[PDB]
Amino acid sequence: KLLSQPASQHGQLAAFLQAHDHLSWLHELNSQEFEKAHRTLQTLANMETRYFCKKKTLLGLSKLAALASDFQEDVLQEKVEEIAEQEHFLLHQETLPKKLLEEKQLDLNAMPVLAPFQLIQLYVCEENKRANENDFMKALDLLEYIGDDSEVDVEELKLEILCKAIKRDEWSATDGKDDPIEATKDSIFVKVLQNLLNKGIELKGYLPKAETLLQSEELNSLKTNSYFEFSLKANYECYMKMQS
Amino acid sequence: EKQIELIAFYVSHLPQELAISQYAVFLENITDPDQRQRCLELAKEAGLDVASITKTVVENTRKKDAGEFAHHDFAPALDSGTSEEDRAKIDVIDWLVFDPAQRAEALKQSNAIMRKFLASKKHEAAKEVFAKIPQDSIAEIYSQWEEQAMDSALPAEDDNAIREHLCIRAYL
Amino acid sequence: DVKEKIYNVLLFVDGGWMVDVREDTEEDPERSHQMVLLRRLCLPMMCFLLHTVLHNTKQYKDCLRLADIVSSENQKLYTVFSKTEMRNLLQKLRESSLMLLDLQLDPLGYEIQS
Amino acid sequence: AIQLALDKRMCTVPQNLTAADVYFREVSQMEIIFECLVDKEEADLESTSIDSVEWANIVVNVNTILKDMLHVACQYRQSKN
Repeated sequence: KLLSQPASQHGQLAAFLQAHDHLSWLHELNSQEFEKAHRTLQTLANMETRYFCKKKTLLGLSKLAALASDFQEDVLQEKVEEIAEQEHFLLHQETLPKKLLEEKQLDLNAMPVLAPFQLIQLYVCEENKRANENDFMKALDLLEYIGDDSEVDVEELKLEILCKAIKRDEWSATDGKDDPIEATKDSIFVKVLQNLLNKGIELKGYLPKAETLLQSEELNSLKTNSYFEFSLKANYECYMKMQS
Repeated sequence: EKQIELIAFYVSHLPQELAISQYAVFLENITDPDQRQRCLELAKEAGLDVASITKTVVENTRKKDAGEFAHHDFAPALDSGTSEEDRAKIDVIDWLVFDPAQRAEALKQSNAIMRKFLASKKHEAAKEVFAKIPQDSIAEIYSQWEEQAMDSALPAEDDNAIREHLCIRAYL
Repeated sequence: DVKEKIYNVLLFVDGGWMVDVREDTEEDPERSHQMVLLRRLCLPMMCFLLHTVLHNTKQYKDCLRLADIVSSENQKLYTVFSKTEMRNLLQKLRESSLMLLDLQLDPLGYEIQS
Repeated sequence: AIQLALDKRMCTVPQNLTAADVYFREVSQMEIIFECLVDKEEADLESTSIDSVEWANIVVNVNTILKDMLHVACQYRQSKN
């Protein structure tokens, strides 16, 4: 009944509802103020940082009010791009391991938004049954949302990720009997390499040099297979040079 | 004076394009299914390609008038309701139903006129022509692409017709 | 079952209604024009129908989730709305939010945000 | 083929390097593998029955590789003369 007021005092109703922003947006929409409504919903989606369902709703409503506004095509496309970036962020959250979510009894709406590093570690944990390249490439793409504030060193994080990816591979342990080059193709990490090449990443520059490789401890914990570390070196150098 | 058994020999003597044109125009005047089936049997006996005959019958049935649609960015300025020509277009489809290889083309035509009914807001007619369509057609089309001994990319019109068909099936 | 069928129509496999999965290498302007026309016509109407279904079945939370379903760029339902169409849609959403909001609950989530 | 070839010449194939790699480092011993091919061909086909196609496939593969060697040697000589 508060919002049931007539237009004679809709203006003062909006002035009062300035403190009830989660409710005043409906009145703004009903009052044919699309620009103010989009400002409202943009601010609401901005403040939303948790609860998958609430965040997705606020983003969608923000873009809907954006288009409802008579703004010029430039601003329309600008805010469309920003919101698009937002669900591009969200896609990682929808791509979580469903079996892990269910057995842990958590739902995306039922649990707030996590840090990019937290999502990365959830993807990369050995408790994650998914042994596929898609996890790894999604985790790598998540680096783009990690900014200059340095929540975690991107270099060491990438080193950890690539070491974990190599760990899924299989080796003729304690002296091998296979080609490092051809034998690792069926392994996931090489597939990661072709995906990087297809996206445009140069393996010579983005894959650490053998110095730092043997500096990496995860990489130095399986060297008990001579063939393991040998094949590390052979394949990295080979594809690095194919990149150069 | 209508001697079906004698039309075919003389029409065979015409140049093939005009021969098929006037033969199809003739069959457009034949509406008893039994007699028209006998017509198609005599056409295949004498060499007339019943498939293209039914084609030209259907597209002449379509082209005797323009299309039908309604919108706000392409709003027509001439309102018009259901016509007997619409019923004729409804009925012309069985020509394509009759033949072994022609259900794919029949689906294409049925959808390409379905769009006119929906756009001009004749959804009752859309549904009735749908109910006219038999239920084994799509599986038969898949079978046909199987026996034609290549599983390459089915044509874009075929894929679009299948997609639109399932979508409108769910819609109805 | 009616709700089930409507949602399956909205979100059936390979994406979208009258959103086919094969481009015309033959490039027929007629089919394309009629095709876009049928989308931009039929989509708002069925949208309003399902909104009314959930409006009457009192599950206005689903009326509100229709906003995200439309926002889906996997099917790009936003583009096929003119100003008047989506304004009617947003006022329908206004109505649906209004009833739950009268129940002393913020329209942003199941709980209150203010 | 190369591991069998070093086998019948009684050459070292340790658990560090393969027969092929050992042969490749020992470039002075090109001519030994020539008879090694023939010997392993003879032994393996003695093993094979007559109806087996790979019985002949071994032959054609060995013939192809040896003719490739000879042809590339001659082509280098003539080209760089």
